[PDB]
Amino acid sequence: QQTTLYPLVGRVFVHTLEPASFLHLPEHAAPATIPVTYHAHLQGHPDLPRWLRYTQRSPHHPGFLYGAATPEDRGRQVIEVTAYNRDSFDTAGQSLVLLIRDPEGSPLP
Amino acid sequence: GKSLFTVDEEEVVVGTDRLRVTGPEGALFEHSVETPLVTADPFQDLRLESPTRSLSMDAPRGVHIEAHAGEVEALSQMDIVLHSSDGTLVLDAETVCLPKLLQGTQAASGSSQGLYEICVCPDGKLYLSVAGAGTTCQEHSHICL
Amino acid sequence: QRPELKNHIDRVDAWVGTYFEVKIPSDTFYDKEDTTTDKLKLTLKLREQQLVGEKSWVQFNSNSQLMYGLPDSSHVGKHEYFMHATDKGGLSAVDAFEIHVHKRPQGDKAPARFKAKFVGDPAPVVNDIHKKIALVKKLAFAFGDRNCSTVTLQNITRG
Amino acid sequence: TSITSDIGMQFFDPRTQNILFSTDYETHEFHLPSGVKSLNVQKASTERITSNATSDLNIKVDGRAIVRGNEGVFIMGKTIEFHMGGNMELKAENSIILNGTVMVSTTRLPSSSSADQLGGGDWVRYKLCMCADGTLFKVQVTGQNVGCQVSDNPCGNTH
Amino acid sequence: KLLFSADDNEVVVGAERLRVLGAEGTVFPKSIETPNVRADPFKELRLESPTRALVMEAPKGVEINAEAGNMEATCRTELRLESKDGEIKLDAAKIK
Ligand SMILES: *[C@@H]1O[C@H](CO)[C@@H](O[C@@H]2O[C@H](CO)[C@@H](O[C@@H]3O[C@H](CO)[C@@H](O)[C@H](O)[C@@H]3O)[C@H](O)[C@H]2NC(C)=O)[C@H](O)[C@H]1NC(C)=O
Ligand SMILES: *[C@@H]1O[C@H](CO)[C@@H](O[C@@H]2O[C@H](CO)[C@@H](O[C@@H]3O[C@H](CO)[C@@H](O)[C@H](O)[C@@H]3O)[C@H](O)[C@H]2NC(C)=O)[C@H](O)[C@H]1NC(C)=O
Ligand SMILES: *[C@@H]1O[C@H](CO)[C@@H](O[C@@H]2O[C@H](CO)[C@@H](O[C@@H]3O[C@H](CO)[C@@H](O)[C@H](O)[C@@H]3O)[C@H](O)[C@H]2NC(C)=O)[C@H](O)[C@H]1NC(C)=O
Ligand SMILES: *[C@@H]1O[C@H](CO)[C@@H](O[C@@H]2O[C@H](CO)[C@@H](O[C@@H]3O[C@H](CO)[C@@H](O)[C@H](O)[C@@H]3O)[C@H](O)[C@H]2NC(C)=O)[C@H](O)[C@H]1NC(C)=O
Ligand SMILES: *[C@@H]1O[C@H](CO)[C@@H](O)[C@H](O)[C@H]1NC(C)=O
Repeated sequence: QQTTLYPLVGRVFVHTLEPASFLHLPEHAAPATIPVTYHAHLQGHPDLPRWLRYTQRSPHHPGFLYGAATPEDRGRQVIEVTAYNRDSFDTAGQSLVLLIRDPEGSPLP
Repeated sequence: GKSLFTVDEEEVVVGTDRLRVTGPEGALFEHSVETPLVTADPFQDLRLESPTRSLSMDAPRGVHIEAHAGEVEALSQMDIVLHSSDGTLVLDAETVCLPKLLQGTQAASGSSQGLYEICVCPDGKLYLSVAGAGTTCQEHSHICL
Repeated sequence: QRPELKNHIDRVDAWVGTYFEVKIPSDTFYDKEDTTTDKLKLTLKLREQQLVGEKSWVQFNSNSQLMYGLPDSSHVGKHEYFMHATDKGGLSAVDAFEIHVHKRPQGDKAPARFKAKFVGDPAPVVNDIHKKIALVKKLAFAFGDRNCSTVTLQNITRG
Repeated sequence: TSITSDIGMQFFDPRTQNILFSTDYETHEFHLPSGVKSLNVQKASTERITSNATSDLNIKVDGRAIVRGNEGVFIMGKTIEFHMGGNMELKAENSIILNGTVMVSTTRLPSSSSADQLGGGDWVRYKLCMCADGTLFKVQVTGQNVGCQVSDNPCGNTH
Repeated sequence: KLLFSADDNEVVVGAERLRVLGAEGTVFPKSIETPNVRADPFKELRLESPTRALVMEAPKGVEINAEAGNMEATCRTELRLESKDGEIKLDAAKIK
């Protein structure tokens, strides 16, 4: 399972994360009850690059991957992310594909 | 002709399998470190100190602390929580020592309610029965199966 | 209720022969019954909950809620201490902190070197950290200075 | 191919006039080379140790492992084992908490058979009893019909 | 004092300190042999596996010490305290 996103240099990028399709094991009845954390890193690396970071208020709340693309990180980027359920101990490896490209239109001085 | 150590304007290639830095100051790894193994030189202790913050040990498949020829020492200045959420707790030892229990005085009068006694199922399951003048474990053998 | 903690003390930067003094922040600890650090008893302790000795190079006054000290080169490097916050409810919240003591950065190449010989044995003066801090603040006042840390004693010899 | 001097080895590519390698460490900072399999450094400041998504971390050591949590340790896992050779020591200051549906090794723990006709008759032995607030307490047994009812509660009055 | 060597096994650099840049981390495919792992000041220490098991061994003893904290042994299947020929004790004023 992979998903391709299209970030651009200059503005923020944020990814809301839902355990419904991110996790290979479906959460039936009320899905908001189950607490799941997420650990995202560069493929073959322990941590995200400087421009990108990750936060989570509570395990019973969705996490957030967010950051501003840099002109020095332009091109193809690979994110290996693991959905660590705080309860179910279920590993859900996932790949995200990022294409950092130049912004289109007038700049914002 | 096997390369062993090379430098250039591009990188610094080390073709060997070890890189020892003898400086007494040590390393400074500005973020997390990926490895399948951490150890020390033979006949040398290893301390994992957290001198100013807390520490965690997390494994989705499980953690197995081993001292096959030694002992596990676990003293804490505060409360210790053996929090099995909904699972079991098997305690496999020849001897269990509980020298720091509060001493109770048997009397006909009851200080309050909620008093119980500890009862053992034949398979090792532990439960409680209502405290009385005599034993009540034998009267409450429904849970044992 | 038991008091709670929000902010820690990361580390304390000190230098040999230099007097340091730190006042605890007012938001260091919280309690539902007190809500302020100043209205709550604060103590400093060692690893096994022993207080600082009178002769120790770092002391701390509870009424002034102020820690202070002056280290020596035999105590260069790391050290650990605990801050204990006890309320009127008899319950203690704990924070830990680490202190780094460094050598004097100027070292040996100082453009000035003041030297003086006094009267009387230097054994009680060296053995007493109170005498040492009194001497440092007295030089600071002799220059009229406020920050007594501007003095760095480098060496005392019995004569 | 030995070399010897006061300062040491040097090398700089003349097409950049940048010292690509030197051995006067105080001047030029050392950097980690590429392609390194292992490194044996005598002191490490590591924020986090983690494996990759395939195999298991192994904190293996011929020496002793002393992990110390200044603000506390939290072990999270599915199957959590403690295989010690000798005794296992669990010491606390305030209290211990064993929260869960506890089992026990019945075969491993000895059981007192009734073949002997009161060999420990009228002997000072204590029975474990359950307080209302989870606390446990031992009551000395005098006769065959000593229960867990107490008047002077060591659990404290159930406030 | 030896300040550099590079022979058939390994390369020793006698630098006073080893200082790596980069916030993305690093990868050491074989091992790290460090006598003392210390946390960064004002920073946590974390010993975790992303998806797999963690095994740690010390034949001459393990001291887990919380000099002011708790031992939150949070499991879900088994908190096995298996001693070969020793014993278990719970040194605390109260037992819950
Ligand atoms: C958005 O805000 C974040 C957070 O302030 C910015 O990230 C920060 O970027 C600066 C410079 O790019 C980083 O400073 C660098 O720190 C390293 C040490 O890690 C140091 O060696 C360098 O010399 C430099 O000082 C800073 O670490 C970094 N912080 C984080 C949390 O990533 C980001 O640049 C901002 N982006 C935009 C478009 O405004
Ligand atoms: C080390 O020697 C320096 C001398 O350079 C001492 O610093 C000096 O401290 C005095 C205060 O007692 C400063 O006097 C200044 O007077 C002007 C007059 O207008 C006023 O504007 C200032 O606010 C201040 O009162 C003096 O400038 C200052 N010298 C400096 C900054 O170069 C220092 O106290 C000595 N430290 C010791 C002996 O530990
Ligand atoms: C600062 O004061 C100290 C102590 O008064 C001075 O250090 C002392 O230096 C003398 C001269 O070498 C040492 O005497 C001899 O030292 C050797 C070892 O170096 C020892 O084997 C001999 O038995 C004899 O003691 C003395 O030990 C040493 N004291 C120490 C190190 O505590 C120092 O010279 C003074 N510095 C300045 C700038 O005034
Ligand atoms: C994730 O970590 C595991 C555990 O270290 C890695 O598996 C191991 O990778 C190393 C280096 O790639 C292998 O070493 C070499 O393997 C070849 C054949 O596989 C062998 O002929 C050489 O003599 C040498 O031993 C090691 O065998 C391998 N072990 C296992 C059980 O797979 C894995 O490569 C890591 N993956 C990533 C993406 O980092
Ligand atoms: C006193 O000296 C210290 C140097 O340690 C400096 O930080 C402080 O600002 C000085 N005091 C004043 C009032 O400038």
